[PDB]
Amino acid sequence: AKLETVTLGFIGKDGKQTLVLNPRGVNPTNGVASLSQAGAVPALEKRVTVSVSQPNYKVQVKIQNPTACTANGSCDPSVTRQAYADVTFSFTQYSTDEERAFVRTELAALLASPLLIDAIDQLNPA
Amino acid sequence: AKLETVTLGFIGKDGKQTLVLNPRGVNPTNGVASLSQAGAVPALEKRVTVSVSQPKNYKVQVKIQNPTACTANGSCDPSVTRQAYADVTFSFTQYSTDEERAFVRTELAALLASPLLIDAIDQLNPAY
Amino acid sequence: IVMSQSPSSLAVSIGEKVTLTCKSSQSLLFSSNQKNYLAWYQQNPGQSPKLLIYWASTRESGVPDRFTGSGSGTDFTLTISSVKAEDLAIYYCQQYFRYPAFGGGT
Amino acid sequence: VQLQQSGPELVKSGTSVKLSCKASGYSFTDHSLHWVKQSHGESLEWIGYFSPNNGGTIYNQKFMGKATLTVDRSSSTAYMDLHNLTSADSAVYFCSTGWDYGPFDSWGQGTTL
Repeated sequence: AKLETVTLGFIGKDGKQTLVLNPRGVNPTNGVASLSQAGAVPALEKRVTVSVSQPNYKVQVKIQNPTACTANGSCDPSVTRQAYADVTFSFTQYSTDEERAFVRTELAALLASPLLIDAIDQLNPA
Repeated sequence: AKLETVTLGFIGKDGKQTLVLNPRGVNPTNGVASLSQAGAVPALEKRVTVSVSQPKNYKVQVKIQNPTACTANGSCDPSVTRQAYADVTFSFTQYSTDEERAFVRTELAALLASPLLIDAIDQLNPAY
Repeated sequence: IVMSQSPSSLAVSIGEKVTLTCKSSQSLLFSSNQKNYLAWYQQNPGQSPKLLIYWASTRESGVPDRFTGSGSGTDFTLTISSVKAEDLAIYYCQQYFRYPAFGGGT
Repeated sequence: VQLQQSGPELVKSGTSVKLSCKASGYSFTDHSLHWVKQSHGESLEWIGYFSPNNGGTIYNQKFMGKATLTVDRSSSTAYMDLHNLTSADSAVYFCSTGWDYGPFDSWGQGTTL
């Protein structure tokens, strides 16, 4: 599927912050695809890079989410720190459709369980 | 919070299956809490491992791992042949707020149901 | 788990926004993530019934978008985008976790 | 997927009756086979199911005495027995399949008693 403007709704604690992002090129050196939003800045925008591989298929999804800050005595803003996210899938050649779909959906749903949201939001073990 | 019997609903290609998984201990060596499904055979059961560390910056790791049973010829005990993995890591920093972390979590969760990752994973056709 | 349904039969005439209400005796948020555990079945008087809506808000392939359901903790609705020529007959509500149970009629 | 139910019977007295469900299009590896009884009119009740991952011997209450379940994996079909029958054999018994805890999707045609 060619890249299309991906829109997401009900994101965050409030479940109200919508996020719209569009493709911003395909790197030919390593075959990754990029997505970002237009924040009128070269840097301070959430970005998402997705890429599959070709042989032990490997699928990688990376998220960069930086913040902004008003630097002391600076006309321009500067990035202070950024949250990362990395996701890796490592199916094998004889993998079926149903098994891969199961892995994907399980990872997606488990990410909204009370256990894992408590693990991420308050940063505490189990 | 403490470990509990977690029942994930709305799972599968057709979106009708669901799986109940329960805790199976915590490894004291590195604090990797483990959850598993009651599959009646220890080597043929789905596994999830979640672990958050301590600092300069934090690290949250989630490893999903599930095998597929295969009936070997000439033997009655099934053996594990195909092994699907899944890795997730988050690397927030000390001074980060909590709303930002929730933003990251929910964004990655919703990205995995978008019509992009469906074709990215189910058919493995690269985004182009 | 016992299930209760709307009064036995409505007075559906034509093209109206009839909504069937099902109220549960206990919260149906068994799943860890916030997904209910109800299903809706239609049963023509002649043949075997069919599944319409499951997870209380999601359709299944082969049913027009006219049907829709709204979920809550213990009280649920089946709203239909008006009635058409053949959408009649008994409509069943089911919780289907652990111990299943049906109940009610039209 | 598709399952088939075989034959209506009209025997009298509560000695024993064999109702068989010819399952096809899947295997008992993961799916569960239910035995919902429609009774007559409304209020169709659930009887039991056979899940290899849940035990396969789960019965609804007030029915344990007059219901038995057995399934063979060679022919991929299921069949149950009724120990006694006076008026609870009012009407059709249904056979249905589905995932472990999922809903009931595909049902075969029914046979009445």
